[PDB]
Amino acid sequence: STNNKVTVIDCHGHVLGRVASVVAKHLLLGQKFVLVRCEDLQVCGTLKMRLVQWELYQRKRVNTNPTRGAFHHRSPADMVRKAVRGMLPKNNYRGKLALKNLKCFEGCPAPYDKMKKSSIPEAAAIYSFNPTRKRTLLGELGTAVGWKYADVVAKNEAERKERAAKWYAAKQLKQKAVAEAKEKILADEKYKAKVAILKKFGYA
Amino acid sequence: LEKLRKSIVPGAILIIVAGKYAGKKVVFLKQCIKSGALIVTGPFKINGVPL
Amino acid sequence: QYEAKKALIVEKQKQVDESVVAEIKKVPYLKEYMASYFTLKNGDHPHLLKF
Amino acid sequence: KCRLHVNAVFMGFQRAQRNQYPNVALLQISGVNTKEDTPFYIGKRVAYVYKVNVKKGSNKPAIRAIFGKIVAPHGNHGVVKARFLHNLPPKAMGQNLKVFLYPSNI
Amino acid sequence: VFSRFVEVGRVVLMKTGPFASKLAVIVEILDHNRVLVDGPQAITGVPRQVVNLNTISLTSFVVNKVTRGMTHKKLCLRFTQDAIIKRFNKTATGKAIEKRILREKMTDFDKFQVSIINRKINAAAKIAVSKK
RNA sequence: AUAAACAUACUUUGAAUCGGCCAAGUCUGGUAAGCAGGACUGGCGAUGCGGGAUGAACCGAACGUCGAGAUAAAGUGCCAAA
RNA sequence: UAUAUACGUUGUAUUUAUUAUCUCGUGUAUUACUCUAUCAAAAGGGUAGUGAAUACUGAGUUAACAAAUUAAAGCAUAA
Repeated sequence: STNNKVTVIDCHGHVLGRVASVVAKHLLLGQKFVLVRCEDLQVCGTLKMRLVQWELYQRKRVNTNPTRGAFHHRSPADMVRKAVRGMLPKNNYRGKLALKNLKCFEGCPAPYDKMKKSSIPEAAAIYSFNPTRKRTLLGELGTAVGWKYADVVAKNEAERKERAAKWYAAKQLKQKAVAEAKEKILADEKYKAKVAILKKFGYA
Repeated sequence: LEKLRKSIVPGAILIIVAGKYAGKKVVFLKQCIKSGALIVTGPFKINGVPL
Repeated sequence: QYEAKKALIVEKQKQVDESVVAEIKKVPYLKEYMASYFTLKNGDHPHLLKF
Repeated sequence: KCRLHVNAVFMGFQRAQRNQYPNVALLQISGVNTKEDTPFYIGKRVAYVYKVNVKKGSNKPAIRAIFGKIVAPHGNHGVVKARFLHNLPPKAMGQNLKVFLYPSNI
Repeated sequence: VFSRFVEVGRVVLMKTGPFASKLAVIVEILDHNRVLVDGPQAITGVPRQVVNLNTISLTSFVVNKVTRGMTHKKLCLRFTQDAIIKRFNKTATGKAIEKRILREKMTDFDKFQVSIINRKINAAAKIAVSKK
């Protein structure tokens, strides 16, 4: 067959490098990936430790022409893309095609906010981290190094939560009423023949 | 003459998973003793699969 | 042409089906089971399937 | 009409750090997560079905397939080894393969 | 405050191994990582053995008057007094385990009926909810 | 005790070579050196292959053209098979 | 995530969850379904109508062999 669907990974409560390792392997397996909220990913170490690591990264620059040198993107979605690209084959068509299937966005844009979200249990922070190990969000580190769109994402996320809060409230009312109407059908006298099969196999 | 599996007995309902009638369900009658193949009628009034 | 001549004998031999068709309708939901295609839905792994 | 196959991903050729042996292809079957669920698929049929845009004046088929068999597992994670009539093209890495339910043993 | 503790008398559910989804009772705590479980071998079938805590799950039942190193003779007596088997079968985990046993013995024909029936019932229940 | 008949003993004629370098449960001169010079053995030179990212000498192992398997050094988050 | 209480709801993510095809039968109900109109709107929006699918919920016909994505050529007019 063909995989025309997109696997949407909610990067909230995940580790940057463990998410990247799993995605970079599956990108090579033909899957299409979108990593929403690539700014909520967590990295080990306090902000002071992370900023020192950034300064070492920012030092790498071609002496004779900095425009040829390493480009140090500050956007967290570009922080993740740098991590994933490092785990993919270099300078061959296989690794370029794999990276063409990956996207982060700093929030949840228009098509991906109503899609089914997935989680990577290997990359969950609650599993691979000592709770007292201090972590940093990619967004918080991004702002400290010059990411200008930190509060734009916060505003867009605040609207998204309040829209989903009433969609979920409305959908819950429908599901509660449907569940009751299903209980009247299951207990209905005329549906005994069908229900008997359902109970025999543990579905009722 | 191919030795049949123990599960294939006359009257058992089979599922064809290859060939033209893949996915169809047929009724096993007996084995073709001159070829070793199964003679199945996926009753034509129901399946549309002939003998 | 051959299908035209072979049709009258192919149809006739379906007198075998008269017993099995009647016995299929006796079991509830068996008639619908036999006509429908067999499919692997989502979550059915062949190594875990018992038929 | 119906689904009678399982998507297996052409992971790559049986290889080492720096060598590669295209006689055996490594497939990752969907739903098989351990080597202990592999014994069912040993000996099954596998087809790499691909589409070719033929010309109108050509009699070559639009749909072609390469058939093979699953022969052995590869590691403790449900990856299997497959041998095909002709070695799979390495431009098909990451593409999906059909694992059939025959030769049946049920 | 926490509701479930690793203690002597706490009924635990084995999650992995040859005795997965079988009930067990903690009888002695070796250290923070290992406990001795002797879910009565004459009742549940789990022998007295040392298990890492990563391979069990605590339940809400604690057998009364279970002491450290309680013998299998007496443990069986107290296990049936609190009716742990009866009570466990009424919990969400108890029904989840029973369902899995029911499903694993369903053939193709049985799964065919359920899908047909469940689709009609669910669709019928959706029709019965008005849109005003 | 063990091994040894395509064993053993050779005879004649002749080639090339006698700038060597490396390792170390070794040594001397030197503060020391990827320094100079030695004792025993294994190497590189003359040698590719698997591994140590890269490397004359390290580790595994020495090579007719191939197929299928068990392996060696060493590995099993991704690049990279596990 | 040391998550108010209670429960641990166990134990297979994507690809990959429709009972073969067509016809016959009457209304209701439902929909992140389609289209039209309108109010709105960088909405899985509201209102009215229409069709489609499904449930109440049927019955009948047919199947046997077969078959079931772009190529090749031009320059009249217009910006």
